[PDB]
Amino acid sequence: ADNGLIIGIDLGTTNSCVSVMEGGRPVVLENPEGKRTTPSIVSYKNNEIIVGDAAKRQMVTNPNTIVSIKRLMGTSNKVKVQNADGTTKELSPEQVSAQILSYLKDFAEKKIGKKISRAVITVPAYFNDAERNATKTAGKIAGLNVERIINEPTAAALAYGIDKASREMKVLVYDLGGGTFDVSLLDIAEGTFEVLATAGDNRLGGDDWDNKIIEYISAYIAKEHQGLNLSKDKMAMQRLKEAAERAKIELSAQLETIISLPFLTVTQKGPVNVELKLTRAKFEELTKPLLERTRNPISDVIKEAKIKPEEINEILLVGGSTRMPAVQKLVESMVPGKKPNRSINPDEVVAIGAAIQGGVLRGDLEHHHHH
Ligand SMILES: Nc1ncnc2c1ncn2[C@@H]1O[C@H](COP(=O)(O)OP(=O)(O)O)[C@@H](O)[C@H]1O
Ligand SMILES: [Mg+2]
Repeated sequence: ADNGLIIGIDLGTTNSCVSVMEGGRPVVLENPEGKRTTPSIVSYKNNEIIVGDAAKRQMVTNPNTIVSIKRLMGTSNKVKVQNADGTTKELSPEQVSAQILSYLKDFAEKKIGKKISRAVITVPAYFNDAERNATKTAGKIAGLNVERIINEPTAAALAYGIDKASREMKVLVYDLGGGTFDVSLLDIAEGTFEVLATAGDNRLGGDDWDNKIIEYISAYIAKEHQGLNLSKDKMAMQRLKEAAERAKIELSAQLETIISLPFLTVTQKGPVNVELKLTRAKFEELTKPLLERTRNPISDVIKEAKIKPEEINEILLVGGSTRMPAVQKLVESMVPGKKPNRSINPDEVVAIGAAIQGGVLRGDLEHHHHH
């Protein structure tokens, strides 16, 4: 009743993910579109509210589609959407976040076959009391008793079982998501976590790598066409965003990718088309400034914690963007001798950790199997 399942939720800037403990193993639950992560995006059409993939498909084209709401959590800023009758609805960050949490809860209940009323939700380590409390409030609005707020790098460490280490460990977490870059140095001793230092940039993420591909496509276009004003064509812009992210993702697995955009826009001489082969080497050249900006935050946490690099016992790669080969190579170069951990899907690892934390809070060793 009050002692039922405690689901784990990663409420991310770009994507969200829900996991639950099942027979002593964390399981990641698929949304109704069959996907293990859900875009953190919400569309409003009066009281019809759409969350996730369907909303992402209109993020450029629909003025009542809300993105990056996490950035406002803990402030008294509002976002505005327009009702059918022309009046304006003001929404708090808590209210919009709550729609994402409600979507996850609803599909999780149908998968599990039970009502759910308890959760652990993750936040960035730098969140203050107001930012944490905003996240608790979003949970409450969605019908979830938020049993604990835990830090994202700590959740990742729980997923890997590092709290069960026999010796004291220093752990470097390099977390490159869609919008933000977080480096954390954790001390794990006696099954408890201490954040020794944090660094990074909350305006650097995978979106920036996409945007460099968009900038490149715009250059290719400019070799044949001037005076397009491409930004005013919202369909063109939505297609460019989708094509860039797709191309980037393919280049994590392959050495080349083809960007194909027939009838992208029109000029007085007919259609503008794109057919462009992008190699991994060219992609890496274009995005080198972005990659290099991730380097100094690693040495920042080493400096602040007053450790030598050899004192780092384990490295965790978190965030979808760490699937990029050049990102993995950079991290290896900064902690010589150590093989980074990426065996747990880096887009799911935070939610998995939250689900483990939920199991522990609920109790019952048959249920969490924490040894
Ligand atoms: N295979 C891949 N290669 C490169 N980038 C990827 C890959 N898979 C996901 N990404 C990127 O990861 C970013 C999202 O990170 P994620 O950790 O899932 O969310 P959040 O930023 O909300 O924590 C996006 O920029 C996405 O394109
Ligand atoms: Mg994240």
